Amino acid sequence: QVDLADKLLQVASPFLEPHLVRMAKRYMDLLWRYYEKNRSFSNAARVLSRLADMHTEISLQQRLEYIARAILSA
Amino acid sequence: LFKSRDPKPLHLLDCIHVLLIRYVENPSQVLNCERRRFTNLCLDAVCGYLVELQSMSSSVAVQA
Amino acid sequence: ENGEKITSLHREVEKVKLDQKRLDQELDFILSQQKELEDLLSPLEELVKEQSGTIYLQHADEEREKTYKLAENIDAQLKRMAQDLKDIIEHLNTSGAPADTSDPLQQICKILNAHMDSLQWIDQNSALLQRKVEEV
Amino acid sequence: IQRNTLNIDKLKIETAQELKNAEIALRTQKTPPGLQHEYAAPADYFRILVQQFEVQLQQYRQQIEELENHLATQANNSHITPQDLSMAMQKIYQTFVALAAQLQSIHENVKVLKEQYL
Amino acid sequence: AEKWEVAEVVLEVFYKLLRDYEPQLEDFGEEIIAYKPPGFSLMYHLLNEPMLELALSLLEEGVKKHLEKAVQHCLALLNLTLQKENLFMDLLRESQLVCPLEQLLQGINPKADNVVNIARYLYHGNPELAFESAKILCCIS
Amino acid sequence: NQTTSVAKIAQYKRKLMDLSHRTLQVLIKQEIQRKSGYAIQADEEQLRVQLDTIQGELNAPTQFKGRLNELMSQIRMQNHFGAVRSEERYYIDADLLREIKQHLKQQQEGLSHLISIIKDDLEDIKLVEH
Repeated sequence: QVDLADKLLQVASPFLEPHLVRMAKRYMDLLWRYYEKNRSFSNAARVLSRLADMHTEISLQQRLEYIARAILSA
Repeated sequence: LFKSRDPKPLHLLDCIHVLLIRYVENPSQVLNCERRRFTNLCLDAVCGYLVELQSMSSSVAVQA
Repeated sequence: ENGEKITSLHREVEKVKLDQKRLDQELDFILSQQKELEDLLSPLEELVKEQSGTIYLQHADEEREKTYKLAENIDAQLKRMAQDLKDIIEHLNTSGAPADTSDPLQQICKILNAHMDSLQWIDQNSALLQRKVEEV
Repeated sequence: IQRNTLNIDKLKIETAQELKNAEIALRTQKTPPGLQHEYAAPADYFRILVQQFEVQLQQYRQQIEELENHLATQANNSHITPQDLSMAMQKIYQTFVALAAQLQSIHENVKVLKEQYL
Repeated sequence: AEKWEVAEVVLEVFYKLLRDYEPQLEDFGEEIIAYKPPGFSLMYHLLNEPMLELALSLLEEGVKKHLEKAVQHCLALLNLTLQKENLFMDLLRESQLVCPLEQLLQGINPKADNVVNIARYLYHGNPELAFESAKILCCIS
Repeated sequence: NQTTSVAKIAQYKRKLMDLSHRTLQVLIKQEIQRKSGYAIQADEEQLRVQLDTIQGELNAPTQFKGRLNELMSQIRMQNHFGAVRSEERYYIDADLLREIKQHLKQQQEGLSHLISIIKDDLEDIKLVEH
């Protein structure tokens, strides 16, 4: 609510991972948070893919940026 | 296309003529004299080359 | 005039073979340190599944272990990353002149950079030493 | 061969620390077994690898930050040269020359101290 | 002949067991499931030095064609371990809970011949062996 | 012997690193099983402070994302572009590459002598440890 969300990336708490996961579907920020959150390439990519595929309006340019990012994680 | 067609294909002859000329200049490998004479026919410069040395042109050559 | 060269050729050749031999049998032995130090990290797989079995017949729980498990992954993780960084650098190097990689050109640019890097050291290891002298 | 000598001196040095952190490990826990204790090692060596790594991270960001300055360049990057090779080598034959300065520079400096000692 | 006869099946089971978990779900009744899979025990034993060593020598001594298969499995197995060594240490191990990792690396990274041999493998035309050999050095580095 | 013997050195080195990982992992588990005990703290937290720092440093944020793949996003685009510009240019100059073989050999020996002299300098220096 505070838009403290960036700070969220930092939080180590073991509780955090499930938090993001459950919330994952202005959730997009949560997801921008999530793929970024995942240091791991595989997990990150899977999210951006879903991000692109997702039904909330996101421009293709972004949809592609997601793919460009996701693909890079290849 | 050249040989296969029973016909005139003057056009094909010309273009192939242009192609060979285009190709030789591009790679240094093919380069030189037996060529200028060539004005496309079944007087394939490469064809003659293939008979003696071998069919092995080399790797694929692509336009830069 | 040539014969003499021949001489210090013979010389220095069998001292190269004194070399290699040696380095040869060296590599066996550094190699054997690797077969021993391995059998027996375990048979250290006794001594550690015993502790386990023993510890299990205890009250219960295990703890403050996770931190270490985190430490090793944490220490491990960057190792992951160095590889990736290596996997990048090579690609960058790869992107560089075509029609002939096998020429001398790149040969001279590689070797030369090797020289430049070595020169760098010599520089301030020297400057080190040069630096260092001040305390004296 | 020469080059091959430093390589073994590295493998030497290393199997030696690893034999051993492997030895702070068996036989420590060998005791345990009978009943003794070896351990706040680790704490030593664990914090030692940390310190170890601490710098390696800096090395990573140093290299990363070089890469992009380099790529960055590569972007500028894009045009003929024999003269330059020469221009390079006449410069290297200067660079080696000041470097030699310094090394004799130092070397003599050491020598001076060494003289003073006796 | 008998030696390879027994060794091969175990390697195959070994590999399967590693696959017998989906690590990507985490990377990209849970506690019980994690306890149950064989992957846990497999990793546990693999860390034991007679286990890793035996697997390693297979790589050292390479080449009937049958023997070659054993070699492929050896490499693939190690690659998988390296890939998810971290997962085991931090994800899996705590859930169930036995002992740590270090002995394996010194045997692999420091044994030189293994590294050299793998390097030699890249050239070999079995793609499985070569492709995987290439991967391992990457993980080790 | 030497050229294909590099194999043993490299293999040995990797084996070393894997054994180091196992060494560390065994070292670590001898400090969780005997050691709780639930004693453990003191020095431990300091270890732990260091480790905390390094770990989410890394994480997070910043680094990862941005950097690694502006670089990989990027690299590839430069790859695409470089190829063509290439095309041509037009041969080139390779050729004249043989030597400059040769003259680098001679710079290499000069540098190796300077490096070994600096190293000796500081010897003739720890001894300045006087």
